[PDB]
Amino acid sequence: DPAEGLLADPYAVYDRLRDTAPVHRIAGTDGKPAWLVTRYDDVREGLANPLLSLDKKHALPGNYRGLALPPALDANLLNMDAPDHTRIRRLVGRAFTLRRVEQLREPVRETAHRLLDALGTHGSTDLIASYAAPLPITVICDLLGVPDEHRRDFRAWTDPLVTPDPARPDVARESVVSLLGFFTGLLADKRKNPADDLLSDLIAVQLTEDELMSLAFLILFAGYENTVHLIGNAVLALLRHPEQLAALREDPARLPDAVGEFARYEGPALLAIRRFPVRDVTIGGVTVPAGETVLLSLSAANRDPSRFPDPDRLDLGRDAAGHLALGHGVHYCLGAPLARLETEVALAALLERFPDLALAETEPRRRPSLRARGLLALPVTY
Ligand code: HEM
Repeated sequence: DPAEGLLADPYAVYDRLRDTAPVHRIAGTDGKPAWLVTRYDDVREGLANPLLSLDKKHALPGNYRGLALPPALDANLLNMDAPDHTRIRRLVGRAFTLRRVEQLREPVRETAHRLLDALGTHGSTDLIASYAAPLPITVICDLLGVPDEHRRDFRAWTDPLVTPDPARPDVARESVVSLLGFFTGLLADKRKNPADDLLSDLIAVQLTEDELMSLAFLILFAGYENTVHLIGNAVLALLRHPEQLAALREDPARLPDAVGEFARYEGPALLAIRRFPVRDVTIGGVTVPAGETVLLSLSAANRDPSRFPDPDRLDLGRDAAGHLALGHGVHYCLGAPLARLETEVALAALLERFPDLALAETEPRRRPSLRARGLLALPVTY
């Protein structure tokens, strides 16, 4: 198999695959067959190809499992095509305009500074547990309007569902149940007494109840793991590239423009959401049968030397315009401006506060995954 070693060395396998097998039939972790696509042109076109459906009603009967969810949560943007997708995305997109997100800038900054306050002046931390993880989940709580007194429960429910322990799935199942009950109650509360928050705004245009519920769940889960690991991956990348770290420490005004190249170089999503051809589709010379499972590799596309010369180099001078880390076409990340704001703010606050930031260890601690590029821990000194 040209894809041997994919779990251990994704980027090395992608280099082999683009040259030898750029649309390659693999076995996924559950052993169901899927098509892995590694070339930039094929991934970009695929993301925008309306014949590649996100709706699993288009999946070959018997061919696709995925995850186990109450059917209210099937009404979600990343299991949906036009016109349904077009309708819901328009309503919620109001929330994430460059200006509505920009107003969160001071509160995001306040949250990040309160997390670093807990580190003191010198010592050691796991930056994932102390900084990269809590920041995005606080921001999501503030955006949705999760009352402060519920946040300890909310965090305890959310953690287990971010990479569910595949040997002990009971905690992850009781987490989904708990959040459904929680969100049902919170929506009722806001319906009876509107507050200044996203869920109160979504209730107003109420959007079926299932659709509201699906937006609460998808904004939570799309908004959490990816943001944690864009931040974490960017810190590791900086601490591994001293000349780049120096460039940013010196001229912090460059951070916003550098976010693009962090995402191209070490974005958190190796793979897009699975897609299903609505009929037989040719992708880079390979006819993929209708209803089969297509995995477009965003990371493989972003490291394609035919689009990004010297792809394995972190270059804050690079034109990273056209990277696919936040997707492309009608499902382009709803959170993109808030993803950008959180990364800018987190990195600027950390660099300003900890001028002696260094890695504690010779080696990163990578989470083994076909779909996620992320760290189990990021031990640093300061
Ligand atoms: C506050 C943070 C975030 C929120 C609330 C958020 C929310 C969402 C939502 C709702 C979608 C689905 C849009 C649709 O189907 O119409 C989406 C898509 C996506 N997001 Fe985000 N996101 C965030 C951060 C990130 C980050 C940091 C990354 C990666 C760097 C990312 C990568 C993606 C990708 C690749 C897609 C498209 C998936 C596909 O087409 O298969 N997101 N996001």
